[PDB]
Amino acid sequence: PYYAFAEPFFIHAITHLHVGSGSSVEEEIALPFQRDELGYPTIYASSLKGAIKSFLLKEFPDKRDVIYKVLGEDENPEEASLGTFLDAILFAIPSRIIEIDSAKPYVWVYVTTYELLKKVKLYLDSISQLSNASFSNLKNKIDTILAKEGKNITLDSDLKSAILNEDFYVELEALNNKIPSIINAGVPLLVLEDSIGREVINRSLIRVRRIRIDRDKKVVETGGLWSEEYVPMKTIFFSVLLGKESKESAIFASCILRNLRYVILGGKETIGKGIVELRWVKDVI
Amino acid sequence: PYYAFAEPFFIHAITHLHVGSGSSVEEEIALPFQRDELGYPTIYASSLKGAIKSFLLKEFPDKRDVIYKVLGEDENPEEASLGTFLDAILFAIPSRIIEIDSAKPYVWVYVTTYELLKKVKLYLDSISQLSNASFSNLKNKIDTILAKEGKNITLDSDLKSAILNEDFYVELEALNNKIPSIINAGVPLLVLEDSIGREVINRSLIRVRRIRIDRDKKVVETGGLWSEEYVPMKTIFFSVLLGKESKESAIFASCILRNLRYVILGGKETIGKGIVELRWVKDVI
Amino acid sequence: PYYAFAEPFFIHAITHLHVGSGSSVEEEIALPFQRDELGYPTIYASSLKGAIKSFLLKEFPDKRDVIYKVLGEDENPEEASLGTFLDAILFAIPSRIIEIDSAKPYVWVYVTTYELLKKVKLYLDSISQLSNASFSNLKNKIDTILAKEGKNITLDSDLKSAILNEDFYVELEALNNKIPSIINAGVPLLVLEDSIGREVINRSLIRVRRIRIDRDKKVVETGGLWSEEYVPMKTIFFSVLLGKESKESAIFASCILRNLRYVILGGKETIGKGIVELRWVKDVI
Amino acid sequence: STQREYVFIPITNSITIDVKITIGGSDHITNIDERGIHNVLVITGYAVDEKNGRLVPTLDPCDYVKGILVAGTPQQAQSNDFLTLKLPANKLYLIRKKGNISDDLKIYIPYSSPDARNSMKTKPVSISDDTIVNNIIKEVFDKIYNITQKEKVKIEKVKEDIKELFSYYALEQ
Amino acid sequence: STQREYVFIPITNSITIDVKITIGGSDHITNIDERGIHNVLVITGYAVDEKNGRLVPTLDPCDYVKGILVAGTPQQAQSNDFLTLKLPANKLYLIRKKGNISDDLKIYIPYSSPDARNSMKTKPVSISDDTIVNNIIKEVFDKIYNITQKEKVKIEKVKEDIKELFSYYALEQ
Amino acid sequence: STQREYVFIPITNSITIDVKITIGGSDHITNIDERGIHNVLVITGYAVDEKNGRLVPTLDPCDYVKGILVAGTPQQAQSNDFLTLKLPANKLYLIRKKGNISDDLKIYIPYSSPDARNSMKTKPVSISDDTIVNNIIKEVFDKIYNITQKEKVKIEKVKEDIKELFSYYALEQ
Amino acid sequence: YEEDYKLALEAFKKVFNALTHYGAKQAFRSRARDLVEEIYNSGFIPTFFYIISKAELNSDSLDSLISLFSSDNAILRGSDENVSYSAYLFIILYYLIKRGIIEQKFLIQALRCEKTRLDLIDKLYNLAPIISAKIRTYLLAIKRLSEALIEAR
Amino acid sequence: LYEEDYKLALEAFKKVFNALTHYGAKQAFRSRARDLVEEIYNSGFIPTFFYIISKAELNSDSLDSLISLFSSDNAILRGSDENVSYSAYLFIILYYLIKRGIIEQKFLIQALRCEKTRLDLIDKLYNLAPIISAKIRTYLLAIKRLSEALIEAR
Repeated sequence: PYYAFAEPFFIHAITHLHVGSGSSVEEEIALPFQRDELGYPTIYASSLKGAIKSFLLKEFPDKRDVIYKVLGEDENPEEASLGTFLDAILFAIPSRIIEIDSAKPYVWVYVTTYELLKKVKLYLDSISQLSNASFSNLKNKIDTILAKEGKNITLDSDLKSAILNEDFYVELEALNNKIPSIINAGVPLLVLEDSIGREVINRSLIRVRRIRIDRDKKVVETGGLWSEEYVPMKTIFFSVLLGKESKESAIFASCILRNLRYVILGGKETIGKGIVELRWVKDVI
Repeated sequence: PYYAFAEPFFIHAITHLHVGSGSSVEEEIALPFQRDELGYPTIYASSLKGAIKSFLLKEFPDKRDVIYKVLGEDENPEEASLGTFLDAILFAIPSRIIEIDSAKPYVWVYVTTYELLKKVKLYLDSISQLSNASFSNLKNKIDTILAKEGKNITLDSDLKSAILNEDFYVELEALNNKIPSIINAGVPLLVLEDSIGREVINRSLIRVRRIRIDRDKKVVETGGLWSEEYVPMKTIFFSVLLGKESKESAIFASCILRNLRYVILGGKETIGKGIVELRWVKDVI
Repeated sequence: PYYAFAEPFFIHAITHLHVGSGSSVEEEIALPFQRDELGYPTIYASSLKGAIKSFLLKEFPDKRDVIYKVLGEDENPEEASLGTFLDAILFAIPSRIIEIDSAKPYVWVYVTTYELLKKVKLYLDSISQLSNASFSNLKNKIDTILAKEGKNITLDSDLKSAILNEDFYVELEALNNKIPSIINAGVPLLVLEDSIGREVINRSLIRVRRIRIDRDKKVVETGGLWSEEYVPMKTIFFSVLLGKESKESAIFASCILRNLRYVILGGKETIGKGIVELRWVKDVI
Repeated sequence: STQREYVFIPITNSITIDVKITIGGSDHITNIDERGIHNVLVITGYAVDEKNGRLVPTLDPCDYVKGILVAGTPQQAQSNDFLTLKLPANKLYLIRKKGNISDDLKIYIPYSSPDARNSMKTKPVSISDDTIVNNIIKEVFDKIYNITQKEKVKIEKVKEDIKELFSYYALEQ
Repeated sequence: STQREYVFIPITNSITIDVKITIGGSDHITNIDERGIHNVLVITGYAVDEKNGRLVPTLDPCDYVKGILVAGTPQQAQSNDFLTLKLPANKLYLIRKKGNISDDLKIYIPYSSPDARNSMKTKPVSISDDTIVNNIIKEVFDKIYNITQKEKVKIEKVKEDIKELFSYYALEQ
Repeated sequence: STQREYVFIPITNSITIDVKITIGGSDHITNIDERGIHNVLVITGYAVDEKNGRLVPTLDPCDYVKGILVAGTPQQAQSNDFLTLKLPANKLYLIRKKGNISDDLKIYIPYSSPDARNSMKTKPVSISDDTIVNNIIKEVFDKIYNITQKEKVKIEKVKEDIKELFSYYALEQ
Repeated sequence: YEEDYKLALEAFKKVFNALTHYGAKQAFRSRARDLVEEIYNSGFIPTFFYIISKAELNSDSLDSLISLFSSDNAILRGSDENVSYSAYLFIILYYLIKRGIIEQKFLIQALRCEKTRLDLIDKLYNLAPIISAKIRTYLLAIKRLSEALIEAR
Repeated sequence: LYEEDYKLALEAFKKVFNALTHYGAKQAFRSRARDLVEEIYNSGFIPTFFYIISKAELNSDSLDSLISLFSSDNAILRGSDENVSYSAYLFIILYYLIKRGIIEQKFLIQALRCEKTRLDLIDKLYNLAPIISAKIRTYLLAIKRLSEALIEAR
């Protein structure tokens, strides 16, 4: 096999999030996020592994040997790693909402589209045949949702209509079943058609103008003006930590990963960005 | 722990303040305030850091090196910073109230919603895990509040009912009358729901038409007419200052932040905006 | 000290005063007075700065460079301005009185509230820490007033009862017949609990319907009818003028603000509104 | 104080009589509420002994026993093999955590001498053969836990989670 | 004038017989009213010597000890190992800071020479094992803040704030 | 079934024994909680008949009778003279309406034929001469409300509420 | 979200239909354009006394009102001035019945009997500072509707 | 996506441009185009709609002008340039609502023809005010820019 077990997990942005990519000038930001191939935000597996590696080496300074085994070395780039991350897949971005004669009044909802769920199902289905990863309720819900493709669907059967991010009017309909809350927030999840979901999601991302100021006369410096995208709080990405069979891998997964709730991802940590809560999909859902 | 010190603090607007996020593509006339990921006002911690840093570089010119260390150099930074700011979460905005009939009547009140308390709870939960700090008093009070998340409540008062910002009639409910205060002020605090809180809080902001007059004839010059959102006085935000251990961070936390009471955030400083008082939750609660 | 000089002052309306607040569709006065964050009238420091700057620029045409330094440039700002106006808090509005329980018959009286005094105290407390100047006299007067909060309070008289603005009845208490009247006038000052203070202050304002008559026949024009809003003459607003360390700041505080008494605040100047007298606290108390 | 004990969960029908008392006090962590077992404990570096399943201490970090920890005591006829030791309720290794524990707890472990005559080659064993899972709920989670059939009606899922969430390692020897 | 004596608050019981003036003067800078402890003193660059607890001076600004400021004088058995100093009350590091002070005090502190014969590697120490707080409350606040057990039935409050408040640094030799 | 009985509040003590049931059900619409008497039903068009006090059927909207609401069916010497009626829980003219009802209710009324041999020229009558307040408090306001003089100390309130809340119209005959 | 404009629409439907003569409509429009500024400046209780004094609250006009609260087929009859003033009184009372400021049974039972219009006004008096704050937007809406749907003399 | 709204803005502007015949009417409509979208998004759609209709003076003549304008493109709006400009803006809004399937052209054109139905039209608008405010913003901003560009400052 040589990938013996896989642990899926979610990634909830606690603060805003900036995992950066190649700065350029064509997309009129200056510093975007990491688009996958469909323009959705995604955390590359390299960024995930590196950030988590650094966090763990700082936190558990003794297991440095175990961490260097599972995640790899840097002074001995001879033996490969026993563990890998998949690129974090955007799962549900939070969107603002204005209810339209709907029972429970919400001011924000989670939003997904159908490509995002197709990729999530790809991951789950692919890792399912490992005899350790069952969680068949999860892919059950994903599949019953994907069956209803082509319609703005809501996993809370009361909205029936909404305005998302103060610009997009979507007329919803319920999944004809209850399909219990995938993400344990008390907030409805909305799966939208792809064309409109991309609009809603691109408008859910934060875009900030930033400046550098001279400390003397409090006036902006020349050329000191740019902009950058953050992924909002509350955002959920999905990935899997694939491991091989060894016993450093076992000791890793048994005590490194039991105690790994919050992690620092991406850049701009001094600005506060990058805090993240890792939810292991073996207890929730 | 990931952080040597974790110092949560409040931000009481002493005068109205205007933090930026300049004019958009639609509201080309407005200078809006900095917005959240769900529409509320916020101070992006890049602005918090720039403002506090510029202030500290002058109030403590002998400790310019303790400051460059913790808050990052700016001439030729050979390394990263040791201190972080998390973005400022609106905690409680003030609103004008017309109390129907109760104990000696009020003319304004502190208005907070439930979603803002949930964000504050996320902050307090994350940093109590990444650092040896435990804010069990604040977390305790905030969870006692969050237990009642389906109704409008009131803290350290009863009021039974009121008319906030002369447009919204809310029917309140005293929490338990055993619960001590959060912000040790006298005016009550209403934790409105989120649908009604969004509207009350949009009413508490201050849009202002401003003009530029020709000096030599006292007429508005062609073009000089715009709007500006402010955030009232008495407004309370909530942020955290976090630091890694470096013996400059110890001094910082123990010399700088003990002598940090008033700062100036945001812009429009000439017209008296931006004066702010930091409150260091460690000694408010 | 963050500020070189800090000069609180009082604005006494010589004539009626109209600083405009911009008109909206749901407004009920065509031309409304600028309002505070909790309903009272104020003067946005934009208006103070522009007013006083124009006045100075034309009255001290030799000191143009000092004005432009402390109050920013008009043609090309390559730097900030060293001078800062805080928004003028309404200090005391005059109100009609009919005496009961008294001895000396007054025709009017000065009215202020505890919330206005708390805002003034915030101004003072912050400006003392942000500068080399303490205002212990004004601070102690305001604090010995604020000790008596809740209870309506007369300062220098023995009224013990009164009817304010024809409708509102207050049973006063004499604070102390040894506290020097902050107001330099010889008329008493009542400090009212706010629930009633705001009603009195709303009825003190002056509303006035004007018309526009066709200039070919003494009959009105279609649409030429509106209402206006003024604060009475003899109203007092409290503000602060703040300066960052400079040489021009010394000249400003040295012989501009010592030759600066009467200005023209606001609009409706052809109607003879807005003649104002500034009275620096450095010499008025 | 708090005395609690760890019951092993293999398919073999030796788990029935391994205790005296179930409740003892008011302090229990391995609860079940509409979703399944919470705070399932996992002992690493040990192994089930399926022929009368007990815990032999191996040295292998790929070996473990998924069982549950409930207040009680072993048979009042133990403490010769049984590993009794107290942990501060945070140096545990538990799964599906519903809520925290009181920072202090003594624990009974069904243990056995390593019996140095057999080559401890171990075998990873799941819990399947739903007929075997049934009665091993009946004599364990229907006997120790009585809150079945009053709030747990969809028992099929309380079997299902046990199927995959309760795996372990044996001796095959 | 108004003297002040510094009660270090470590886990150890080295606060046994150290204060003579219980009150004597006017008050304590440390207060207890409805918000737990107020106006706590924190001495940095100093570790503790919990074996005969007396602040040893290191230089590392990352070592600190947080105690209270009673109005006392030491035992008439001192002026040799204790430190004492007169400083203007606004140099002081105070947390839970509530009110102004006399602008000048004579602070006495349990002090100890460094013993330069074994390199000091100090280690943080938090206060747990709630029997430790349960007897330190009686060991200091009972004698000083007899207000406790006289006003605050929420000894749980003046207990939990203690636990989450007084950390310090121990020599660890 | 939820079914109440309305007893009016005249100034006569002809209301002593006119029922066979005191509490009847579970809640008394008329509540008395530190603010006086509440949910007091106003019945218009009907004047009082102090000579065997009953609600005469008058057609004038100015005439009316006020009283309280309690549960049951009175005295079992009736069912020929009373106005029973079944109301949907909101058609009632209650004052200071405290809470809501169960979408329906069925109450009773002391009803009379008008005996059209004398002109009913009514007159309003209020409750003064506090002696009547006291004898009805002891008489009716405790025989059905023993809650008063057990918890309520501000009986004076529900005392003075008798004067202020009950006008009504006597036939003068 | 503004339901006072909705409530205003309902009240304006009622009164706009309950006035037969067009002069009555136009008089109502003028009352609408004027009494809102009056109630802002002078306050609620003075303006209420003004309105009810120019309304001619006999038991006939009050009957037309009490029916108007439910009828959809009632008619305000009288002189243009009296009916305009009574229509505005209905505007105000209709706001008070909705928004639960006054119990509808009380308002009706008082409109019927003359011995209770004084108690109506007493309750109105006790509540005046609340009404004067709430009703502002309702009355501005009625003003806009009047100057939109009716013409001028 | 709302790219269609620029075609819509252009044709509606051509309408209300070649309808207003006197140039004072054009400059008044320019001022309306500028300030009324600001008011819509600061105060709300319903308040601003009430304000507009109150200043448009919807009589029979004005309303047949509006309807023929929906149809003809030869109509001409007369009558007191302030009122004619407020009615031009009213038409801009109603034209969006029609050409985008929010109000049905039949229901609307009916409602401008009868008086029992103007109230029901206003009620129907109120019930869809969130949707109208959300969807009409790009269109209104385009109209505002078009007026600034094509009509001379006053």
